[PDB]
Amino acid sequence: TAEKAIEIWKIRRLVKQLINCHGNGTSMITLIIPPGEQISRYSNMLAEEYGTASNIKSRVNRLSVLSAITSTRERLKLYNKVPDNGLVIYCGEVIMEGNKTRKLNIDFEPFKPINTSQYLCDNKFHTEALAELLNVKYVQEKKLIQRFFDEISLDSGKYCFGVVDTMNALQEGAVETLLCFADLDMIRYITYMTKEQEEKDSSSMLLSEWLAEHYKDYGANLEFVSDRSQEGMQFVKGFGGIGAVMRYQLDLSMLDPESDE
Amino acid sequence: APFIMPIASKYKDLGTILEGKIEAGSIKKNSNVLVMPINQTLEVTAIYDEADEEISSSICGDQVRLRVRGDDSDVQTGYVLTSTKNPVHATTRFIAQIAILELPSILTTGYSCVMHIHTAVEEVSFAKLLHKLDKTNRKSKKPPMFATKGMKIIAELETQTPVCMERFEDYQYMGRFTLRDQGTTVAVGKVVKILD
Repeated sequence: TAEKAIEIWKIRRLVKQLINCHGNGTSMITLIIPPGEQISRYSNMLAEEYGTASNIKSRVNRLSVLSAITSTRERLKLYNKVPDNGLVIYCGEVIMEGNKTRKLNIDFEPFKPINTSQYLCDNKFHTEALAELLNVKYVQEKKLIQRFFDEISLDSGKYCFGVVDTMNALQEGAVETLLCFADLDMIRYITYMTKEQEEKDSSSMLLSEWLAEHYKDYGANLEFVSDRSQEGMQFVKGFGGIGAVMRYQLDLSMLDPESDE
Repeated sequence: APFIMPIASKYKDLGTILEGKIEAGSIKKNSNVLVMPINQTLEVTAIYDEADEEISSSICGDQVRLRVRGDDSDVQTGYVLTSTKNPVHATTRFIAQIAILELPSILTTGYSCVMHIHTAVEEVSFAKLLHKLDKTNRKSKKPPMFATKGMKIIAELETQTPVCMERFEDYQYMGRFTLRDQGTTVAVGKVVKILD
């Protein structure tokens, strides 16, 4: 539940971007290999699909499927055993802004995709499979945000609430629990910003993602919350979607008014 | 004095029947009413009082059933029949005094819930808390970080879709509303300014 849900978080981010992107002409390889299997079986299966795929008559499409099956196969070959229970591969080139595509090939070991074997070559990625790696979840979420609200109903002075403030509190000394909004719209170039970048004339990660990888080096304790609950929506639209319950009052310095200059 | 009748019920039956209680103004047989907020125009071709008898016209305070003519596929219970000269106001943003009642934790900007203004019922969320109030209803000059049980406060509220309403100062009924975290009634309040 602890650092487990933190992973489910990332899976949810992935599935979200896969079904988001679309390619033309059935050329998107999705491949899921359950544990206990041998790689060689699927390897020289794609090999067959390669022969089969060679009857298409759609030069532009055929050629596409060929290079996708190939791109998968010799990626799959890189593994020597279906790693401790699970292997997932999404592959193919997907349309992009500016009209220039970008061949995409993800492969990763999940957390026991029990019995779920699957090959598919559609014009989109099939994430239904992944769905198994995903209100007990909401009650904890609501319970957590309320724990945070108490620090406001009590004025205690343990909490923040704010990007520049929560980051500083984390940066400085300690925060007990970091509350972050799943779909937080924040990029970490250190100066933080949202999608207010088309106007400004300002390594380059998503704050959301950077926290998921470094929070450990700070004491917390990180929880991703969704704006499903009433609490969530509050926590998001009312408190920037990012905050923390500290232990112990700080003075939030660096920096702005007080000034004075 | 504009006509105002919040549609409480709507049903078909060889003709549409909108029924409500006239809250202001009057309506005559063969007149044109406006359905707010959708700005649909309808013709009124009959008025029937509680005795099920037709009448030539109803003043306000009357409980009537109206038989209307015209496209109404969009007319829903909660909308308001009004005159095409001074149609009742409708908006998605408004400011309002709010007495917080049973509200089991806190209340801050992101707070969303169900608002029942008149015949209507609608999803509402707080936009901003503007002031707090004490005993002699005073205007705290710092906006409240949050709100709590039994606390007077004045905030800004947003709705997904337009709802007809009026300043409590102008039409008490069109201005009162209660709020429900629809477990229970968390607050009551009155509209103090329609934001366009």
